[PDB]
Amino acid sequence: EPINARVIEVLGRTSSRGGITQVKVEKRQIIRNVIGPVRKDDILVLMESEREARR
Amino acid sequence: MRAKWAKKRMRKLKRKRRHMKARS
Amino acid sequence: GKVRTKTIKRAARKIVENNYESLKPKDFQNNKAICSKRNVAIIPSKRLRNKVAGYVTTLMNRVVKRLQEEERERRDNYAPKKSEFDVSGATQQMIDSIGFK
Amino acid sequence: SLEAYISIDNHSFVPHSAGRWSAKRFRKAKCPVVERLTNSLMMHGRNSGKKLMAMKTVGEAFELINLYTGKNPVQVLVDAVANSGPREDSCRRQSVDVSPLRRVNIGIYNIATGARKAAFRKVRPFAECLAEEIMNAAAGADKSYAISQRNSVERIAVSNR
Amino acid sequence: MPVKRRNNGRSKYNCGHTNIVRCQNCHRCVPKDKVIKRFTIRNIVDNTIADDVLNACVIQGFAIPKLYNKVQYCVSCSIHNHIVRVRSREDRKIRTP
RNA sequence: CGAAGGCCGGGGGCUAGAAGGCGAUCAGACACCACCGUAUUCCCGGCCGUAAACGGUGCCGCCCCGCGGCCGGCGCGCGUCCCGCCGGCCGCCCAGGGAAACCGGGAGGCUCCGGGCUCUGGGGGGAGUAUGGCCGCAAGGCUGAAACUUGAAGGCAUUGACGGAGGGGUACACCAGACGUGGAGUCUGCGGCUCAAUCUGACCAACGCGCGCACCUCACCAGGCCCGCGCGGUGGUGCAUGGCCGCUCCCAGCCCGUGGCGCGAGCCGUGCUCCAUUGCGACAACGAGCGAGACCCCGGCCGCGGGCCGCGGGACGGCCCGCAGCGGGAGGACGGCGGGGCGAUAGCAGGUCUGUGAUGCCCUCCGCCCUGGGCCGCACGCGCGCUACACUGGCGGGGCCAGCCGGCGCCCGCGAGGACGCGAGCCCCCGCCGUGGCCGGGACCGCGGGCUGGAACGCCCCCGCGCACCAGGAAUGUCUUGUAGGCGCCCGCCCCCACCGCG
Ligand SMILES: [K+]
Ligand SMILES: [K+]
Ligand SMILES: [K+]
Ligand SMILES: [K+]
Ligand SMILES: [K+]
Ligand SMILES: [K+]
Ligand SMILES: [K+]
Ligand SMILES: [K+]
Ligand SMILES: [K+]
Ligand SMILES: [K+]
Ligand SMILES: [K+]
Ligand SMILES: [K+]
Ligand SMILES: [K+]
Ligand SMILES: [K+]
Ligand SMILES: [K+]
Ligand SMILES: [K+]
Ligand SMILES: [K+]
Ligand SMILES: [K+]
Ligand SMILES: [K+]
Ligand SMILES: [K+]
Ligand SMILES: [K+]
Ligand SMILES: [K+]
Ligand SMILES: [K+]
Ligand SMILES: [K+]
Ligand SMILES: [K+]
Ligand SMILES: [K+]
Ligand SMILES: [K+]
Ligand SMILES: [K+]
Ligand SMILES: [K+]
Ligand SMILES: [K+]
Ligand SMILES: [K+]
Ligand SMILES: [K+]
Ligand SMILES: [K+]
Ligand SMILES: [K+]
Ligand SMILES: [K+]
Ligand SMILES: [K+]
Ligand SMILES: [K+]
Ligand SMILES: [K+]
Ligand SMILES: [K+]
Ligand SMILES: [K+]
Ligand SMILES: [K+]
Ligand SMILES: [K+]
Ligand SMILES: [K+]
Ligand SMILES: [K+]
Ligand SMILES: [K+]
Ligand SMILES: [K+]
Ligand SMILES: [K+]
Ligand SMILES: [K+]
Ligand SMILES: [K+]
Ligand SMILES: [K+]
Ligand SMILES: [K+]
Ligand SMILES: [K+]
Ligand SMILES: [K+]
Ligand SMILES: [K+]
Ligand SMILES: [K+]
Ligand SMILES: [K+]
Ligand SMILES: [K+]
Ligand SMILES: [K+]
Ligand SMILES: [K+]
Ligand SMILES: [K+]
Ligand SMILES: [K+]
Ligand SMILES: [K+]
Ligand SMILES: [K+]
Ligand SMILES: [K+]
Ligand SMILES: [K+]
Ligand SMILES: [K+]
Ligand SMILES: [K+]
Ligand SMILES: [Mg+2]
Ligand SMILES: [Mg+2]
Ligand SMILES: [Mg+2]
Ligand SMILES: [Mg+2]
Ligand SMILES: [Mg+2]
Ligand SMILES: [Mg+2]
Ligand SMILES: [Mg+2]
Ligand SMILES: [Mg+2]
Ligand SMILES: [Mg+2]
Ligand SMILES: [Mg+2]
Ligand SMILES: [Mg+2]
Ligand SMILES: [Mg+2]
Ligand SMILES: [Mg+2]
Ligand SMILES: [Mg+2]
Repeated sequence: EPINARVIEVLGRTSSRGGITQVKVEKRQIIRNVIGPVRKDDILVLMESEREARR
Repeated sequence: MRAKWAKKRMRKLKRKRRHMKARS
Repeated sequence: GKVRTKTIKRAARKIVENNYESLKPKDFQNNKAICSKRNVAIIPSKRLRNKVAGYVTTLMNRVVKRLQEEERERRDNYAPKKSEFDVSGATQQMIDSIGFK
Repeated sequence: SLEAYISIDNHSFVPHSAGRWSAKRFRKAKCPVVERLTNSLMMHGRNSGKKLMAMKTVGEAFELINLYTGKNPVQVLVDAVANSGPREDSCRRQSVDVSPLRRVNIGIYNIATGARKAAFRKVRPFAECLAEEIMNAAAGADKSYAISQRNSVERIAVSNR
Repeated sequence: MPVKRRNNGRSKYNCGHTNIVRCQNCHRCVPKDKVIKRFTIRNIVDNTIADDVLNACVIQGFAIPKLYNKVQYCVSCSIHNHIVRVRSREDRKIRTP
């Protein structure tokens, strides 16, 4: 049972080599890391809402 | 050598000399 | 990623200071204005001229937001009709210890 | 694989367009999808370029799907593109989730790759390999190469949460 | 090796000997007036859940308790973990926090 | 009297823990890290007498610009404060001092040298050793030489280089990928081996590099003319030199006049941004210059002129929003123009004397020429490449399109090529083969027919013969738009001849 979240904004490049990006998605403010090229108002498939990104 | 261990070495040497001179 | 060198800027400042009346803040008129040899300007190339005019047009729309040196002087000399000087515990002790009080 | 990254209405009478689709970051999101598949198809190395031939290759794989499923080929293509593409990846490897444009990219890539590997050194033609690949990805069948690749990626993502 | 600091690297004024403390990272012995000292006040629950604990609390007027910890580290551990930095010769005289 | 460790005799015994044991790591680990643990750590009575026992600064006394903080006692003032005094502990600091770092409550009042007292030193080693003495249960401690050896050791400070140091930037260096190379055969260069000679240079920045070796080239071998049939000299030395090139480095860096600081080596000048020491703004510095940029060549779009070439216009972070400049939109041929040329100060015992009538000093009279041979010889290891391993393919017939600029007509000949005269491949379409080292792949070899040239050993064509190779270990390279890759075409060296380089 995967859920649909929606990127609310982009926070920055996380890893030591660029790669993933920290994003705020959405009634929540969950913060997560993404590998691909994300714009604003992109819909992501979340396998769980339990884990939150560090920092 | 670090001077502390040189001092340790010299003390062992002097004690060996005293022991050898103890005989006779 | 287009930073103007000091050569553009130093010429653009003398051009704006000398020819304030001629330069509108719109670019084609200034492109012509960085061309005349009567407002004497020896620009030895047209790309150079365009870059200088691009900085001149920008200098124009920054002074709106010489005419601002005549008024600054003409406001440093105004004496109003007042004089701006028309309780104490220790200075009282000092006016008694000086004069009448 | 979202509606905002699979372009339906921009197609032409053949996929050839001469478009500068990769001059900006997100421009290819408006690239037609059959042309994206065509661009992925000519990716063996001895076949670089040779787009005129790949357009035929895809063109004769749409008269096989219409004769097996009996439905619109472009629709089954959209279904295959949507079904494939990992939703979760692993990058001290911790789990992350995948963006839409990358899901579409990896999907189209793995369909092309599955056909490519299944046709080498075989009597079976590469076009009728593409038919198998497309009709089997869109369903969800484990025989699809893109679905097995997706499942592997998602398993490694789960083991690294 | 000339003298680097007027305080000789410690705060010892008009006494012969002072107490021993253990570094909280590596557990070496340090004199008390040399050890790097910081005081921290924080909440027992992280701020990222500080409102969900609160909304799921039965007691009316509850207030999240805090933690009071005095951390003390040696010179090596302080430099390694960036509690203090190596400074320029002019900057070393600055005592501002 | 005297930290800790240590010793003698009693007591006690939680923790940690020399020694010892054990698990890892590692080439080894008897160490660092993990675990278990004896003396010890604690009490009592003694012994020992040492520590970076430090402020590396002996004790008593006098004078000494100032601004603050804290501790103890006391006094005056207002209405806790406030101003003093004595004693203590600290910070900053004018003068003065000093080799400087720095001191400044002295390390001041000192070559303008003298208040009193005690201790210690006299280049570096040998050596705090030998010997004797005193003390100690012991471990030690205190006192303490000489022969001999050596040209420096050492202090404080400057610039650079480096750091498994911190901080800030950055590039196809990595990320996401593509295409490979390394495995097969084969072209070419290198090392070794052989040889009468297989001429020689170079080991990121040597190894398709020193512009195509039958003769010539030619420096090398076997012979032979001249002055079989001084003058020269590609001799040496690029570690004796010029010039040109490469590299540090296409990095953003370098540096002058006047003032200022220091005894001096030296220093100053020399945060926010940009591709950038590009700029804003600040400053004991003020003012200039070089490198950067500007500049030159090419190519996209539009006008006037000529008959496509040759003269100009055009783009500027200019417009509109959001916060010197970073973002997002728009129009336009092109959006922050794009690909090249040039290329600072300072240097490296890279390269080159074998490109010259550049050239010093050494040595040869090894000059010039002719015939033949070698540079290409081959158990073997390496670098750059070429062609493949097939069906996204091979073959047969047809169709049709370039740019760097550029001859082809008519007969013979399967072809290759000859005698005689004058001004593109990929791809597309239609078939064939059918997963079989097969019709994939074309090395090796056997007859022939030609071209070049004084001369094949050079190259081309025809029939036949049909190697290895099934996508390649450990490793390893290049690349972001008309780009990678695929496909061919042309020029250079050139009698002939590209698997090469420039395009
Ligand atoms: K010592
Ligand atoms: K010592
Ligand atoms: K010792
Ligand atoms: K020293
Ligand atoms: K010292
Ligand atoms: K200290
Ligand atoms: K104290
Ligand atoms: K104390
Ligand atoms: K502290
Ligand atoms: K330490
Ligand atoms: K004692
Ligand atoms: K003791
Ligand atoms: K003991
Ligand atoms: K015990
Ligand atoms: K005890
Ligand atoms: K011990
Ligand atoms: K041990
Ligand atoms: K050891
Ligand atoms: K060790
Ligand atoms: K233990
Ligand atoms: K013991
Ligand atoms: K004990
Ligand atoms: K102890
Ligand atoms: K104890
Ligand atoms: K003792
Ligand atoms: K000492
Ligand atoms: K000390
Ligand atoms: K004394
Ligand atoms: K007080
Ligand atoms: K007081
Ligand atoms: K006191
Ligand atoms: K007091
Ligand atoms: K007091
Ligand atoms: K007081
Ligand atoms: K006093
Ligand atoms: K005092
Ligand atoms: K005082
Ligand atoms: K004092
Ligand atoms: K004394
Ligand atoms: K003394
Ligand atoms: K002494
Ligand atoms: K002494
Ligand atoms: K003796
Ligand atoms: K004794
Ligand atoms: K005894
Ligand atoms: K004993
Ligand atoms: K004894
Ligand atoms: K003894
Ligand atoms: K003795
Ligand atoms: K020294
Ligand atoms: K010394
Ligand atoms: K020394
Ligand atoms: K010393
Ligand atoms: K100095
Ligand atoms: K010095
Ligand atoms: K080369
Ligand atoms: K001055
Ligand atoms: K001077
Ligand atoms: K200065
Ligand atoms: K300065
Ligand atoms: K300077
Ligand atoms: K400076
Ligand atoms: K400055
Ligand atoms: K003309
Ligand atoms: K002309
Ligand atoms: K302009
Ligand atoms: K030369
Ligand atoms: Mg005693
Ligand atoms: Mg224990
Ligand atoms: Mg234990
Ligand atoms: Mg002593
Ligand atoms: Mg001492
Ligand atoms: Mg002492
Ligand atoms: Mg105090
Ligand atoms: Mg104090
Ligand atoms: Mg003080
Ligand atoms: Mg003396
Ligand atoms: Mg003795
Ligand atoms: Mg004795
Ligand atoms: Mg000095
Ligand atoms: Mg020859």
